[PDB]
This record gives sequence, C-alpha cells and structure tokens, in this order.
Amino acid sequence: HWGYGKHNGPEHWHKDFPIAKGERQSPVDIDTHTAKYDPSLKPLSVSYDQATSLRILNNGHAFNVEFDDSQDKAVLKGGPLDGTYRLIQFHFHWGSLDGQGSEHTVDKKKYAAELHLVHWNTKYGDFGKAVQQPDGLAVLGIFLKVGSAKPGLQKVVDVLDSIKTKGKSADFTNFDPRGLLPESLDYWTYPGSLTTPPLLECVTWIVLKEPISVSSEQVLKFRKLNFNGEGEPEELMVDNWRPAQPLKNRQIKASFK
Ligand SMILES: COc1ccc(C(=O)C(O)(O)C(F)(F)F)cc1
Ligand SMILES: [Zn+2]
Repeated sequence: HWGYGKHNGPEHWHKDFPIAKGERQSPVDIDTHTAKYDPSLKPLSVSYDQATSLRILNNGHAFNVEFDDSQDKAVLKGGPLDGTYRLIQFHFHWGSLDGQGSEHTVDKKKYAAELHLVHWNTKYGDFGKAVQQPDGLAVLGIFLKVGSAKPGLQKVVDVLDSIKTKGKSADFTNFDPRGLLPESLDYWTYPGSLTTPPLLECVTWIVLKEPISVSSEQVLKFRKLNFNGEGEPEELMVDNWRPAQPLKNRQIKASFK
C-alpha cells in the first residue's frame, strides 16, 4: 500500500488519492517574511490539565500516543479556531539524519522532526466525521531541533522498545503532553490537509514558531523503530515526512510580529 519508500512514497500518493494535487495540501514552506501578522488572532488556549493518555501504537508509519477523547479533557481553543477541538492523539515525523525530518519548513529550513498534536472539532461528534469537514481538525505542529534533551519526552522514548514493529501497542497511561510544549505559543496558521493518505483537506494548521530541543539520544531511538511487522524484513522507520506542497491560493498568518 502507500508508504515512504522509493516506490510507494509521496510522489505516488496521487494515483490512489487524487486530492494530493489539490488546492489546500500540507505541509507547506512557511515563508516568514510573507506571512501576515494578524492582530485579530486570539491567543491559543491549550487546556491539557485533565488529559488522559491511554496507549501508544506503532501503526506502521509513526507511533501514536492516543488519548481518551470521549469527554472535553484535553482541548484546543482560541487562536484562529471557532469552537472546541479535542485531543485524540499525537505523533511525530522524523528524518534519517538531523538535517531533515520535519514536514513543514521555515524559510526552507528543515527541522530534525515535527510533533503533531491532533485535535477534532466537537461540533462533528467524532474524529471520523470531522475529517470529512473543512474545519474538522486542528493540528498543533511543533518543530524539534537536536540539542538539549527534552525531559517530558523521555517516557515516550523509553517505551519505543516495546512497540518496535507495525501493529504493536503498549499501555501508556498518565502521560502529560504539556511536557512537550515550548515556552512560547506564538504561531503561524493556514488552512491545509492531512499530510498522509487520505490527504483530506480538513485541517486548520497551527504551527508554533518556537522549536523544542531534544537530544541526539532521543531522536536516535525514534530511528530504531520499524515500518514492517514482526517477522518481516527490517526497514527502519525513518524519513516518514511528506515534502512541502505548493501554497497556491493561501495566505499564512502569524499571531506575532
Ligand atoms: C487517520 O489518522 C490520521 C490521518 C492523517 C494524519 C495526518 O496526515 C497528520 O499526521 O498530518 C495530521 F494528523 F497531523 F494531520 C494523522 C492521523
Ligand atoms: Zn503528522
């Protein structure tokens, strides 16, 4: 099926998913001098105090930390958003090398990885209905650079051994996603899509200006994961990122000057 390899990667997706060539595809390059400061954007409201993590899953192209989204426990509000978006999961995209890995780029700069905290619009009842709507998802994107370790990431790092291959999951309770945030919530925002198939154009992207730092040791443990299932030939889970797509008729807005 689809993947990130030579023969099934981003340049092939349009054959099964024609929206790959659509008008609001993600990710994009964030040109910081062309993005417009909008003083009518509110501050982001990240309310994760009551978040309930449940499990961590290797789904064959990332690892997802999944949350209980049956109540308003961990919600995103404010910023460019109308209404309330519930946290369902977060995951990362990363490279085979420190100089690549992020999906979004900032003046063509690639970060070593990118964190996606995925939220769905409560007005649509559940995630599956939300992805069918132009304003169904809000994804908080956070760049990772390599330097100092991120203490709040280490618990994630230490469980990756137990979900090395596709389809493996592990209990993963009492994880606080607030430990993955930078100090500043300054952000860029633009309307976009899922960055993996089905590539639905359902996402309000909110990309934080300030990266978090992770250690070389932490990112190396991401790269020990496998795209394949157990007992299948070992293909390291690396470079699970889609390149920047054409901006077309879209304007990136900044919450800061
Ligand atoms: C079906 O479940 C997912 C579908 C698509 C995605 C993505 O394409 C994404 O990782 O870009 C994001 F969620 F950030 F939009 C993630 C989960
Ligand atoms: Zn993602």
